[PDB]
Amino acid sequence: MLSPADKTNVKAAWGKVGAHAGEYGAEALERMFLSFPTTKTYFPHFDLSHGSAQVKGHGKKVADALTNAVAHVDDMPNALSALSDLHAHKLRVDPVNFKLLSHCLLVTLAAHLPAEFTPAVHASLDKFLASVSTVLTSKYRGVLSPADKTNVKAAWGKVGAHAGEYGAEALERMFLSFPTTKTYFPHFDLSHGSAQVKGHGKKVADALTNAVAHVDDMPNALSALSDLHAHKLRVDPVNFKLLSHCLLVTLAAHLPAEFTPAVHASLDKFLASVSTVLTSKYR
Amino acid sequence: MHLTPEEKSAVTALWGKVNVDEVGGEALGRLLVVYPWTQRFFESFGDLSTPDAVMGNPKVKAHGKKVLGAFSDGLAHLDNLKGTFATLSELHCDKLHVDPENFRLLGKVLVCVLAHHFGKEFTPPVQAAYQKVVAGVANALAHKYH
Amino acid sequence: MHLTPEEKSAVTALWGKVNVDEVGGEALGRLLVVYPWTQRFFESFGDLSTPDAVMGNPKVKAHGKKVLGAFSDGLAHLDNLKGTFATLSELHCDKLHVDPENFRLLGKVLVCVLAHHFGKEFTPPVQAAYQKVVAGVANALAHKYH
Ligand code: HEM
Ligand code: HEM
Ligand code: HEM
Ligand code: HEM
Ligand SMILES: [C-]#N
Ligand SMILES: [C-]#N
Ligand SMILES: [C-]#N
Ligand SMILES: [C-]#N
Repeated sequence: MLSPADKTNVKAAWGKVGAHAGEYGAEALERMFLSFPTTKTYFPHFDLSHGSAQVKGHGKKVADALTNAVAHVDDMPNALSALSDLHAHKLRVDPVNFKLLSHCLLVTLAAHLPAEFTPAVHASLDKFLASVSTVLTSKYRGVLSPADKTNVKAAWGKVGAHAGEYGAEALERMFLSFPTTKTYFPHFDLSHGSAQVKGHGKKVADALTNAVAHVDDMPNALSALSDLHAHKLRVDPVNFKLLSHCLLVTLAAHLPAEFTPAVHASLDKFLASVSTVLTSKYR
Repeated sequence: MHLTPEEKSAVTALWGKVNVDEVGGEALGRLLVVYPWTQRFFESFGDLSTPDAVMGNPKVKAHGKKVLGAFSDGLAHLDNLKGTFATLSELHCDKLHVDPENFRLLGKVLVCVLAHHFGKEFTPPVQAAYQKVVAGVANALAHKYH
Repeated sequence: MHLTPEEKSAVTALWGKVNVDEVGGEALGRLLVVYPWTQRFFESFGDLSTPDAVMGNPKVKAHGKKVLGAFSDGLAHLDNLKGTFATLSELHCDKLHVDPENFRLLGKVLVCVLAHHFGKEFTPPVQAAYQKVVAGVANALAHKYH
């Protein structure tokens, strides 16, 4: 993830911020509340008026956390554990808002470090902030509990030799429903019932069968598959939630009595995990 | 929004078989059972521990129908959901404080219900016309935010 | 997108102090340096191995004036971004094969560049006006995808 060169660029830039960390934090928050108002729903109790006293306070606490992160850059997850339980478990903040804050943090830094905001430093800072987010967004809906393990098997098993058949139907439902995904298969004949989609559809379900078989160690199992997507192709992460929704609709259209709320929830948790495995190497 | 006469006839066609009531609670209960955190908004109901607690809880059902109703209403004014969901959009922002990014979870849960209760009938081209409809409704609900 | 008149007035006022040839080159150098995977689309530009090379690369600079030239147009026709970015939408979809999720990456880098050049003058309200602009531009440019 972060390279030694990256660590160095961070430490230096944050070093230059210095005693202003406190005020830059209140500014990033204000900019955010102003550019992305939907974020305000997480602070219904605060006084978000300009120059507010409550905002000056939280900004400093947010700043102290980045200093903690910058100071323990080698073990981010450790030093930020409590901060993670809070945003994930207590607060329940959707991961998409971390991208909005980080953004307003970089904008603040850029406007205050004229000489320092080089493209190289801009790049190293954007990765750090993305790491901090991943860490505070880690322990959300996670872990395949033993009950899910059963569900995924008690359901995938009930697919059988109709796996390649369903994986092809998942792909078509995605291409039709979400047209932008075709930007990854431009040379294919994405037409209904094509041999490309069918020949490809069986591979997806074969890798999914394998993921179920190795449900407790997908990270090893899918290693070369994650390299393909995250590195050789660079598929945008959000696309994976599209392929996942479509597999659920297909699965649910073919195995109804078996698609109970309990079964549903577990397949959603499994597919969410598969996606993350193929995601990882992206940054 | 932009619906082709064909998909503006396919959507309404299949909805004419939708039991808004039972489907209203099938969708809402799953939201509560599939994306647990959303439960912090509905304690007003009661016991939401087990999926059996959820689907059986009568508050969830009762509310689920009030929701699939506004949805049906949005379907009568398919090309102006901003005006039909304006009030509700003010309610969810000011009173309820819901990050609009949740509106999308109900969208994918409802579609799955349509797939479950129609299987074969809920063909790929139908799904598509539906994806468009829920997205249009989500953007209407998130419209009055500020 | 809906910007107020004073927001419209602020955006344009500031755009006037902008040196398109200068900012366009830097906005694009940053995209390729900060989101290095997007350079997969610019293999023909030459050497893009070091940040020093990217920013100094002649093709990168030339392409940026074009990019920001399109932008000033979008700003010059703010009440119709779709009719201005239609050719461009069709091109990025059909000819180039760009996932529209990458559009937001460019807008992000533009805001950071404007902030870097304007510093203090790039106030929060002024950033908000601009956030509306780039979200509108990316939306119009992602319209002819099919
Ligand atoms: C780079 C990511 C972030 C960092 C480093 C961060 C840091 C912090 C810190 C240090 C606190 C103080 C917690 C305490 O004193 O117990 C906190 C609280 C909180 N954060 Fe974050 N946070 C981040 C992103 C977010 C986002 C994106 C949201 C939602 C927009 C959010 C919402 C909140 C809320 C609602 C509180 C508590 C407010 C209260 O005291 O009632 N945080 N955060
Ligand atoms: C549920 C997650 C997914 C799984 C398990 C999966 C699995 C696979 C597998 C097994 C291959 C075949 C490897 C090969 O021999 O080329 C592959 C290739 C590929 N995947 Fe995925 N994939 C998933 C999601 C996605 C998504 C969402 C996209 C983009 C819409 C994507 C785009 C591609 C492309 C473009 C290729 C290469 C096709 C080619 O060889 O021309 N994948 N995928
Ligand atoms: C996206 C589709 C949605 C629509 C159209 C919708 C519709 C409704 C309707 C019609 C009501 C009843 C309001 C009345 O009394 O007149 C309501 C209430 C409510 N909605 Fe939504 N809603 C949606 C999504 C959500 C989501 C995703 C959440 C939160 C995760 C949410 C949370 C609430 C809450 C907390 C209430 C209050 C119920 C109570 O009194 O306890 N809604 N909604
Ligand atoms: C954010 C809005 C965007 C605008 C305003 C924009 C604008 C433009 C313009 C003006 C051209 C025309 C060049 C010509 O016809 O001679 C172009 C070409 C192109 N754009 Fe974009 N673009 C956008 C986003 C993207 C993004 C994010 C990518 C993907 C990383 C991208 C990749 C390309 C490529 C590779 C070309 C072809 C360049 C060539 O001729 O080699 N664009 N774009
Ligand atoms: C953090 N707010
Ligand atoms: C890969 N689909
Ligand atoms: C209302 N859900
Ligand atoms: C486009 N650059």
